[PDB]
Amino acid sequence: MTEYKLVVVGAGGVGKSALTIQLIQNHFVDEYDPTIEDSYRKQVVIDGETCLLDILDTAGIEEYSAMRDQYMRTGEGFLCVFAINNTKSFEDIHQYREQIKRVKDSDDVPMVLVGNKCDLAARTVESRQAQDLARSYGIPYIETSAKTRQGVEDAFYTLVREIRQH
Ligand SMILES: Nc1nc2c(ncn2[C@@H]2O[C@H](COP(=O)(O)OP(=O)(O)NP(=O)(O)O)[C@@H](O)[C@H]2O)c(=O)[nH]1
Ligand SMILES: [Ca+2]
Ligand SMILES: [Mg+2]
Ligand SMILES: [Mg+2]
Repeated sequence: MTEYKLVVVGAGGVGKSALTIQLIQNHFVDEYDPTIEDSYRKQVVIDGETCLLDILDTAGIEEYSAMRDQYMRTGEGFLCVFAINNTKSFEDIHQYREQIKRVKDSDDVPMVLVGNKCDLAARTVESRQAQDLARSYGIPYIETSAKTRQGVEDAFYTLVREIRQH
């Protein structure tokens, strides 16, 4: 059926893998095992449409980001993730957007800004600050928690809906 290729990017430790695993496997990964390049595939119904989700979980740690560019190149939509208790990861978003622009050779790529770990209280990135960044990119801002599942389905499904507007 219809297939959507999603790519999750962002700094190391922000929760990219936890978000994907929570979405696909319905459980929270408590430990931190750095990712190289992993992919998941699941058939789901989104807004009445039976579709196949191909999700690429990329490395956030530089030393592990070998041919990251090559893997991202096939992506149709990207989830740019930062953690609300990690200001540096938020500032790093700019760099990921530029990378996506390169790999896709386009300035109009489907994207969604995600503020993960919203279950934690050590917030240093206020919602408003992220809303402003997203607005400048012309994309949605959504907060999530791979731990409680809050906003997880909404983030991925919203990305699909952004791809459909492309
Ligand atoms: N409290 C809380 N912890 C989270 C959340 N998402 C991820 N974590 C925790 O953050 C740590 C790193 O998460 P992980 O998903 O591995 O991060 P990553 O972005 O995939 N790292 P890497 O880029 O190296 O592959 C883990 O200990 C994980 O449990 C969340 O929403 N809430
Ligand atoms: Ca381990
Ligand atoms: Mg990971
Ligand atoms: Mg501040």
